[PDB]
Amino acid sequence: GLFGAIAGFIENGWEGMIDGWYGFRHQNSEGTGQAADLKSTQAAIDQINGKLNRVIEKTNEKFHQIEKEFSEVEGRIQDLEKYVEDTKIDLWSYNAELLVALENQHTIDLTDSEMNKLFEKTRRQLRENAEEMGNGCFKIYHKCDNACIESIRNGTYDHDVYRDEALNNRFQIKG
Amino acid sequence: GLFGAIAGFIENGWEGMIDGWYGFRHQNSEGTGQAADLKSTQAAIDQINGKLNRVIEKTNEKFHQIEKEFSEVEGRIQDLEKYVEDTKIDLWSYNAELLVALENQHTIDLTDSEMNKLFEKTRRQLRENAEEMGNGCFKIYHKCDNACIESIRNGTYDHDVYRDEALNNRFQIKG
Amino acid sequence: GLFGAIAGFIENGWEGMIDGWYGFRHQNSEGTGQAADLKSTQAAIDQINGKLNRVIEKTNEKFHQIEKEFSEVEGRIQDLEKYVEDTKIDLWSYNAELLVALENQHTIDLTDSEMNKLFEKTRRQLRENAEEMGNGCFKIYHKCDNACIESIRNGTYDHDVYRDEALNNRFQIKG
Amino acid sequence: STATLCLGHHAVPNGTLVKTITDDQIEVTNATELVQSSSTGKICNNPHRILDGIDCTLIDALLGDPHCDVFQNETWDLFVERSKAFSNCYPYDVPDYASLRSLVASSGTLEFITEGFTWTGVIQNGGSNACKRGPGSGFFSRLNWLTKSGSTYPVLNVTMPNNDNFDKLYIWGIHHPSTNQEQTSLYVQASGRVTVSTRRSQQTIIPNIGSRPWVRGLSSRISIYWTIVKPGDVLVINSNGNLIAPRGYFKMRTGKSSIMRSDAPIDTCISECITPNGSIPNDKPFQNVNKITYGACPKYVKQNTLKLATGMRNVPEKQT
Amino acid sequence: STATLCLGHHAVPNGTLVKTITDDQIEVTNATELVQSSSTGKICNNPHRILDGIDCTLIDALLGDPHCDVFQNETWDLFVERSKAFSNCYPYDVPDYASLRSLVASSGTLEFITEGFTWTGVIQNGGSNACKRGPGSGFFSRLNWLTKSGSTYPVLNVTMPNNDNFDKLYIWGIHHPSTNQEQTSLYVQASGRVTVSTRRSQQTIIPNIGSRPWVRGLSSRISIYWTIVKPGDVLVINSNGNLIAPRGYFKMRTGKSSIMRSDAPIDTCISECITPNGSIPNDKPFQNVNKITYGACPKYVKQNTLKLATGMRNVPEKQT
Amino acid sequence: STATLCLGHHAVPNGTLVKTITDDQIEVTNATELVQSSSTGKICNNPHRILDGIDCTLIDALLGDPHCDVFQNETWDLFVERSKAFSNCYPYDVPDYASLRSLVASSGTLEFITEGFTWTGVIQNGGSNACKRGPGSGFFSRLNWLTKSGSTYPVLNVTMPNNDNFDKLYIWGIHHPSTNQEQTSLYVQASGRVTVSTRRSQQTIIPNIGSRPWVRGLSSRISIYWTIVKPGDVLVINSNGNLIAPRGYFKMRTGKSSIMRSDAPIDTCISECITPNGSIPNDKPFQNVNKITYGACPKYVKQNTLKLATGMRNVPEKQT
Ligand SMILES: *[C@@H]1O[C@H](CO)[C@@H](O[C@@H]2O[C@H](CO)[C@@H](O[C@@H]3O[C@H](CO)[C@@H](O)[C@H](O)[C@@H]3O)[C@H](O)[C@H]2NC(C)=O)[C@H](O)[C@H]1NC(C)=O
Ligand SMILES: *[C@@H]1O[C@H](CO)[C@@H](O[C@@H]2O[C@H](CO)[C@@H](O[C@@H]3O[C@H](CO)[C@@H](O)[C@H](O)[C@@H]3O)[C@H](O)[C@H]2NC(C)=O)[C@H](O)[C@H]1NC(C)=O
Ligand SMILES: *[C@@H]1O[C@H](CO)[C@@H](O[C@@H]2O[C@H](CO)[C@@H](O[C@@H]3O[C@H](CO)[C@@H](O)[C@H](O)[C@@H]3O)[C@H](O)[C@H]2NC(C)=O)[C@H](O)[C@H]1NC(C)=O
Ligand SMILES: *[C@@H]1O[C@H](CO)[C@@H](O)[C@H](O)[C@H]1NC(C)=O
Ligand SMILES: *[C@@H]1O[C@H](CO)[C@@H](O)[C@H](O)[C@H]1NC(C)=O
Ligand SMILES: *[C@@H]1O[C@H](CO)[C@@H](O)[C@H](O)[C@H]1NC(C)=O
Ligand SMILES: *[C@@H]1O[C@H](CO)[C@@H](O)[C@H](O)[C@H]1NC(C)=O
Ligand SMILES: *[C@@H]1O[C@H](CO)[C@@H](O)[C@H](O)[C@H]1NC(C)=O
Ligand SMILES: *[C@@H]1O[C@H](CO)[C@@H](O)[C@H](O)[C@H]1NC(C)=O
Ligand SMILES: *[C@@H]1O[C@H](CO)[C@@H](O)[C@H](O)[C@H]1NC(C)=O
Ligand SMILES: *[C@@H]1O[C@H](CO)[C@@H](O)[C@H](O)[C@H]1NC(C)=O
Ligand SMILES: *[C@@H]1O[C@H](CO)[C@@H](O)[C@H](O)[C@H]1NC(C)=O
Repeated sequence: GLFGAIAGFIENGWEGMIDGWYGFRHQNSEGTGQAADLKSTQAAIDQINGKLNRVIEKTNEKFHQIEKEFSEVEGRIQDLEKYVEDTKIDLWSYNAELLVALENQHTIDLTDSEMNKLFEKTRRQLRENAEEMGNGCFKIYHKCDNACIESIRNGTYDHDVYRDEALNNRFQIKG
Repeated sequence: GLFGAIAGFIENGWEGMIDGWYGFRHQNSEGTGQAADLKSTQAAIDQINGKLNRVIEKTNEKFHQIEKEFSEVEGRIQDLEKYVEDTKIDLWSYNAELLVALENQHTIDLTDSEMNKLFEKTRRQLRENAEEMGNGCFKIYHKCDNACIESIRNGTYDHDVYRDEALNNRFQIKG
Repeated sequence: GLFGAIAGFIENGWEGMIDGWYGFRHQNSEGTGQAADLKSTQAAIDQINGKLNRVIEKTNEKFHQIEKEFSEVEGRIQDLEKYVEDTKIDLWSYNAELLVALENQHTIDLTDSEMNKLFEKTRRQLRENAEEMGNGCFKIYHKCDNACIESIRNGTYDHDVYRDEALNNRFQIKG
Repeated sequence: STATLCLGHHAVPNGTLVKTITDDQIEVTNATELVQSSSTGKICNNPHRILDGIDCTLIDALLGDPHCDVFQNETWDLFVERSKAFSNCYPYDVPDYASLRSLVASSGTLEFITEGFTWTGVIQNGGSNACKRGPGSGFFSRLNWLTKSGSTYPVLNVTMPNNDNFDKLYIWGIHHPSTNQEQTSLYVQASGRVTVSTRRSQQTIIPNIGSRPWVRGLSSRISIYWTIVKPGDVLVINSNGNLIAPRGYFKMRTGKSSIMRSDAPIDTCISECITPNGSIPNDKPFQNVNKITYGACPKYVKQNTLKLATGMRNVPEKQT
Repeated sequence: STATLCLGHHAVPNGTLVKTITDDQIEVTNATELVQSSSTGKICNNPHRILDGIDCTLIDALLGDPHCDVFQNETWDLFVERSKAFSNCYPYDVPDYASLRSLVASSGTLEFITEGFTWTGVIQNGGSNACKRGPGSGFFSRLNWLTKSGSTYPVLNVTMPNNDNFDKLYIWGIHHPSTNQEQTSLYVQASGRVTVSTRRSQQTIIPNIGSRPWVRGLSSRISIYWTIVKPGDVLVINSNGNLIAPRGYFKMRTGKSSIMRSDAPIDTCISECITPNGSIPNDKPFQNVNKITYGACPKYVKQNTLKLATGMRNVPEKQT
Repeated sequence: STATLCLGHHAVPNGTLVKTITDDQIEVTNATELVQSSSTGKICNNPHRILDGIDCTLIDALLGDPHCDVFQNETWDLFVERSKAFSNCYPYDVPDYASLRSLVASSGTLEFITEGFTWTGVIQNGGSNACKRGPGSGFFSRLNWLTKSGSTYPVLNVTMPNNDNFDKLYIWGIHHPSTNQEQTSLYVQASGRVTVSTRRSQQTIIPNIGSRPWVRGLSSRISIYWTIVKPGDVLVINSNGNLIAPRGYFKMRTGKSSIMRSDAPIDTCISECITPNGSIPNDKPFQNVNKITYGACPKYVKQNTLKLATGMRNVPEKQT
């Protein structure tokens, strides 16, 4: 997609994550874990639902029309009757094809966008306490246990609380 | 939108800003202030105008056509005459609806994009002299009075002039 | 475009670069040079080719249709025959115009996106060893000869190898 | 002393391929079909009033072919013509059959009101063994075959005013004898003529004598015509021979009624959409069952499948 | 020692809702209407040459119904037929009325050139009290009613060559008497006939005797026909009775002319677009006023409103 | 001690302007044309079987106008009518010419099977100096002009069953004499009549006497009609005068055949797409050559150019 997150800097997806579309996987002092982010999941889902509801909306009713099959050869009027319907079918077939292509391109870009917005949002919470590895992962330069991880996940992470530990680890240790 | 700036990391808009579409609000040694950025405003406006001019362009002239209302029941030819117009009206109604939907989605993404491009441009000017707060605001780690602020706004900000003061404030004070 | 790279933070293009669509230009201890990035070039090219193949695909065959030119004035049936074709021509002309406009807008945004994804990918490789100048260029804070440059280009750059030299140069020299 | 936090998204072992602007096939986590391509094979009797014509065409039921007597005064939303339908009355033709069938199918009713026409000087209720009604000869129930009373067939000149607030549809015809002997035997005049008119319209038909191929023992024919009389107008019938007189008028209505050719069974169920193949659901925006539809139906497209991505790009895991 | 710089965008207290790909209603700062849904209720006489038919249909003005004499030789871009129009001449019908009306409306002119036809052996200029011109009996101005001169109605055989560089439209007709007595009284022959032909076309019409309903005191009728003669071709009229002869031809033109049914007032103003409802501006690409239009008009759509966002997503302030 | 690495993209000295959603003209590195706007000016004889009508219209080749005898039994995918085509046989007209031309063009074959009709009591093979075949008088090859045998023209009543598994197309006509003297001289009866029917259809035509303009020395005419007989049906011809009898039937086919009006040369080449202007390639999705096409063709659009960007936005270098 346009953002290069899904099938981009993020190598592959996670099979088995059933609680959401987007999420986190961590490795800390206490071990590893995975969790779905509900807000981003819901955003992508609502957009896809909104998109789907516009498309599968209001079939229009037609009752008496023109004949479309003929048993006898007639000439002029019949040629016209057939041309009219064929012309109509070609234009709607074109509409259906283009519609699906646009929509799908958009769906893929939109979901790629939501992956990116979640990544960026997380980046901004961490401030100078983490560095980006280039694969969708952050190296958090300070001891961050499960409650710390959950505070990042729930958006209540206070970078200040850990700034000094992180900075010393980041810009030092060797130099 | 796709970029997550408007109605995204930027909480809400500013009512009463009449000088532009995008802008800055600052708080410094001398106080507070707000100013419109004309370049980004103009970019969004020109794209919307270009989009509007393609749509409200060239109505085509039709003179003698087919009859569309009938006082008597006729059968075959009349059914065809009606089917033709109904078919035409459905296809144009579809065109009008899809056109508006695409365009609007695009307009919202494009304006969201311009908010983001202005944000990024500003980020790049500041270099290591500021940190991003995650809400569309930057914390500029050095005394920056109104002339300093205007130099950022007019794009003549020289990060070098303040680098050493900023770095000491950023990576120190406590550690 | 939506990303603001091409005709955005990147001032202008490079004429004469024939080996690719996107690339690098460097200035190091050993001098200057330019090189095409094949991966990003190929990505943009494949998308444009895929887009082109859907458009220039399957012309449909029509054989006997309706008459479209008349030598005598007839009235009712002839008016209908003409209205039908004119209606058809207007709808296809509309389709052709909209198709081209959408596609072109998309092509420009997609190529702008690939410029940005290459920029971001490069940013992530460099970690704390470089700073962004705001013009598509990075200042690499450590001696980086041609092999070093090629390792960045081929994606085998190990930021660790140079971290300490870079950090000292970045966050010091003056303070 | 440090931690790693990775952002990611889900994947499924098997995704669905969809078309995009730049891709003919690209795998996504989920998709949904937009083209309806199957039918039940049966026509649901709900919600539209379906009328099975059985072995009667709408025209034979309108004229009153003895075997279609069961449809007298019927109404419908959709009259269904079966391919097994056949005629079993006097051999006839309807110049501009498609229009007559269309306007009647569209009106949606066979309600007939008998009117007191007086055919003075002629013998009425003629019949034929080509159109038996029970044991002996009959004729279409809605038409009156007039023949000569003795030595003369007079110049019939009748009128019937439309004093109602609706349009009356009158069906009538003309007899084409196979020989002049038959012509004079029945009508006396060597050449008949029928002129039917209102204040705005007028139609004059001259019979055509000649042998046609044998149908139900007959080589002669009847040609059917129609006249719609608007409120306040008056119907006038003038003829000195060959008139196959009307017995009254059919009430005309405007609405959603139509006619369809289909041999599909009628089942008890509910479905907004009907095609000759049978009913089809209308939850999907497009369909590829039949271009001929009735009701709230998906639009007909040439494609048999069009998947709409309802998920992100599917990128399954590494493997080890 | 530090400063804060926030980036932002504007908002309005009240935005407009618009539809998008993923949203039925989303608030934006500004939008613009694309569907024209109102009319002035009047038809602007500029820039198209509007011709009000008043109480004349284009056909009555073409035939020369005495009360439509004022339209003789008129031209128009748009002829406007009022519902109040009525006929007040000899009762007639035009087999294929829609085509005649169409081709004349489209030609855009009623310019008539009288030609010197010679009708030898007949009494010309017949009239009727059904078509009074002033005090006494008249007839359509562009037609010549020929009756018998004494004891015989001869076989009329006239010719008129098209020596011009344009197409000539000839309007003529045939008289359908109500009785044979009337037929012989006027035409002598018990059966008349009219054959009109050029080198490429040919038409033969036989009158139909019979009583039709009374119109303006008459039960007889006239049926109108037409023949277009191309440059270099020749018109030949052959008849031994019932001919309602032409007095010349109408000049034919090709252009932007048309005809519209509307009871809307004609006002002095300027407007490219006309609908039966009245003129409408064409600044918007679509319109929902009427599917019937003339001129540079917005396209007709079923929607009555389609807003195009001309601003960003509206996100108003916090509140405190 | 430091290095600079700049990211960038290419540019060309001269790009192409393209339209976008927000731009009427924007420069890109490369673009490709989607509208085909030129023709070769010649029609390729491959891959469609092209049949040049030369100076024969499809109808004259069907009737058997002596100069079109070369097309007897021809077949084609596309019959090409040249503007130089002319008729040189008995003057005639085909009521509903467009339909006859259409259905024959569409069938794609002129294969004629002669059938053994017996016309008892008449003299066959009549000819005219208006339709010379070689030195003397001739007539259309597929029609049989019957005249009276002595003092009487009998009531012809023939039949021809369709015992095949295909549809037979029968072309026949009626003679319109210019005077009654001619009528009785040829047909004895003061008034002829032709009734052609199958079990389902029936047509009765009465000749129209009268002088028409002179064509090839004649003022009389022939009007052409047709009857399609389906397998198992039977053709019956009944007439006591004026019959221009059929000599057999044309085989009917269903397929991709058609007809086109064009004066473009036929060249030896290969091209899926044909327009009256000549063949055009179909590599592009749209074309602006002619709305009239045959084969695998680009869709007709009003635009003469529509460029698809196949490159990025072109941003050339600084200059110093
Ligand atoms: C004019 O020619 C037509 C066509 O050939 C003649 O029609 C034929 O007429 C005979 C009776 O005269 C029909 O025969 C009947 O056949 C049925 C069915 O097999 C049989 O059950 C009856 O007992 C009788 O024999 C014959 O079917 C019919 N053929 C067709 C094709 O219609 C007609 O008789 C001729 N008319 C005159 C006045 O000469
Ligand atoms: C054939 O039948 C028609 C239809 O019934 C007859 O038409 C009627 O003819 C009478 C005159 O003979 C018309 O009477 C006139 O009525 C007007 C209007 O009220 C009045 O002002 C006159 O003084 C006169 O009384 C009558 O209106 C008319 N009816 C219709 C419906 O047209 C016709 O007379 C019959 N023809 C023959 C030869 O029997
Ligand atoms: C009825 O009126 C028509 C139309 O005026 C008459 O047609 C004309 O008939 C004469 C012969 O009687 C034609 O003359 C011929 O002209 C050719 C060509 O110049 C010449 O080569 C012959 O030697 C001969 O003179 C004349 O062309 C023709 N005019 C038209 C327009 O068709 C017709 O004769 C009249 N019929 C009767 C029975 O009075
Ligand atoms: C976020 O996580 C912390 C630590 O696990 C927890 O105490 C807090 O309640 C959470 N905040 C919210 C809003 O859920
Ligand atoms: C930018 O701001 C500075 C300080 O206020 C001012 O002196 C300078 O002229 C401005 N530059 C431009 C290009 O307007
Ligand atoms: C990348 O560049 C280095 C240094 O020039 C070179 O040794 C190495 O082989 C390259 N790696 C790849 C994968 O090409
Ligand atoms: C048909 O319906 C009409 C209207 O109710 C009525 O006059 C007539 O008696 C009915 N006839 C039959 C056979 O049901
Ligand atoms: C529907 O019927 C048509 C012909 O009546 C047939 O060609 C088509 O295959 C049928 N489609 C289905 C889904 O039954
Ligand atoms: C109608 O116009 C033509 C052409 O100028 C002319 O011959 C004729 O005299 C005019 N007649 C009337 C009544 O104006
Ligand atoms: C225009 O006229 C039509 C019928 O003539 C009517 O249904 C419609 O409401 C009118 N629309 C307006 C805007 O007047
Ligand atoms: C025309 O083709 C048919 C079918 O082969 C054959 O009967 C007939 O002899 C052919 N006639 C000519 C003139 O080729
Ligand atoms: C094709 O022919 C039409 C008329 O036959 C002409 O108007 C048009 O200019 C021609 N186009 C080309 C490309 O020759």
